[PDB]
Amino acid sequence: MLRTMLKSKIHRATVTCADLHYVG
Amino acid sequence: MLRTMLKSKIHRATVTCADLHYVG
Amino acid sequence: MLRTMLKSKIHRATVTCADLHYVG
Amino acid sequence: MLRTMLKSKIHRATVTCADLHYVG
Amino acid sequence: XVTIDADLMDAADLLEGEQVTIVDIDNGARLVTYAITGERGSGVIGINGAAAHLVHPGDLVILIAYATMDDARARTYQPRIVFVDAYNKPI
Amino acid sequence: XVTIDADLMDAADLLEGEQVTIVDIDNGARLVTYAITGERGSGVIGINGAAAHLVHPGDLVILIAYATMDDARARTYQPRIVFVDAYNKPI
Amino acid sequence: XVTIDADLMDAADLLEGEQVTIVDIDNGARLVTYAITGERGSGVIGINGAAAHLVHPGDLVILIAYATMDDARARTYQPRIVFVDAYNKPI
Amino acid sequence: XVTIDADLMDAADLLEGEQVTIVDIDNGARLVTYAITGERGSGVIGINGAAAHLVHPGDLVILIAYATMDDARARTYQPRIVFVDAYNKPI
Ligand SMILES: O=C(O)c1cncc(Cl)n1
Ligand SMILES: O=C(O)c1cncc(Cl)n1
Ligand SMILES: O=C(O)c1cncc(Cl)n1
Ligand SMILES: O=C(O)c1cncc(Cl)n1
Repeated sequence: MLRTMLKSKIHRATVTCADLHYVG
Repeated sequence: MLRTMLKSKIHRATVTCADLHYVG
Repeated sequence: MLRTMLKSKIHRATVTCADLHYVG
Repeated sequence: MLRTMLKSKIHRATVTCADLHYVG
Repeated sequence: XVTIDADLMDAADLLEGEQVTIVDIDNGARLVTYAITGERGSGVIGINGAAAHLVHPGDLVILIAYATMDDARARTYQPRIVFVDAYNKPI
Repeated sequence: XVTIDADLMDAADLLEGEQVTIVDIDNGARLVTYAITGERGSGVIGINGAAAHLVHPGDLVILIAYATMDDARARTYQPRIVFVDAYNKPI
Repeated sequence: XVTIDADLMDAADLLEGEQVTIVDIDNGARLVTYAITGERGSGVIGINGAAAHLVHPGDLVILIAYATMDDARARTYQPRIVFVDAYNKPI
Repeated sequence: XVTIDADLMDAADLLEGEQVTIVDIDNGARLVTYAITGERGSGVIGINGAAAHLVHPGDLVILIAYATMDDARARTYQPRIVFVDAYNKPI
């Protein structure tokens, strides 16, 4: 039996940039 | 071959509080 | 490496009933 | 312990058709 | 949840409690729920609990289950596809 | 996230950090979060962070956790189903 | 469902029936579906069924598949990234 | 997708290409994407492509990764929780 568990959390980070047309 | 099956259900509980700005 | 694959599909079923307050 | 990782990416394809009533 | 006629569950190889994705052709709703065994041959497709907000009686739906398997098995595994009439009987 | 009374977590066999699906009977919201252990016997069901936009105090919710298992175990596995009173105490 | 040109499926290492996430750059819709093999070299990206409510002809989309793998393989695995021209041909 | 400062990826034990859930404290959006390694010590949290419709610069977000693990490991596993300042530097 496999359970799905929290592994990683970065808490209350601020989004610094967004790019709709990112290529990569 | 792994299936996803229901493991746990808490049925029709009442939300007691909500905190947008929880830290933890 | 594990892939997620289609296992089962029931195609174009008609919903016959709904119960918002189902107990079970 | 199993991680979910990116395996495949098709980047910035153009949708050529859409069919609500496809059967297959 | 979703109550499914036991005949469709056998035909589709679904177990009671197996995770199921419901997609609604009428309104475009998409949600994840689990299968409950319904009266065999009744043609029941019953939406139970919070899902009833999104998926309604008379809607055409597609019910999907997925499995995780290793690359080798994935290339040979054949999915169970069940077509149904207007009364939710297999064809 | 979701803070759950430790008694309900024991009753439902839920671990701190286990992934949990919350579905809201009042407004039909559906989201995926993880379980945090709440004060035992308090009847606490606490929505923390971004989830508070979708799930509000006094809402009736269903909390669901899933397990991945081999075909053989899936056919025999019995889920833990917990019924609660108006004060979120098990029955 | 999503019908994909067999060339892009080979290029991206996608099997018929593999779970696929579609994200729509035009309207921000996000959904989970499975891959169907389309006519090779046709440049077909076909939205079938309920998904057509959310993803429309002419929309720019990103198609994503994920794999579950042991920690060791996850650190070394190299994903298949396929860039395409305006006609859905690989570069 | 989401471009993350390599220091936060190391701190949170995230690999390039690992599936990540972003939850937005400001507007309540919740979506699934994958991690891209960003310039180390830059404090970059970059939303790339379709996700930019839902999650915006200046929003407070929580980034989550999940693992599938056997019951035995799930009971003992200790998650990596990374708290950050206003400039996305670990504490
Ligand atoms: O109320 C629902 O929609 C429901 C009920 N039980 C389980 C799940 Cl996943 N959803
Ligand atoms: O604030 C939330 O809704 C939240 C908190 N922590 C983890 C997740 Cl997935 N969601
Ligand atoms: O109509 C749809 O969107 C659809 C059809 N078949 C499977 C899935 Cl997941 N979705
Ligand atoms: O534009 C996005 O949201 C996006 C881009 N690349 C991958 C994924 Cl999962 N999402």
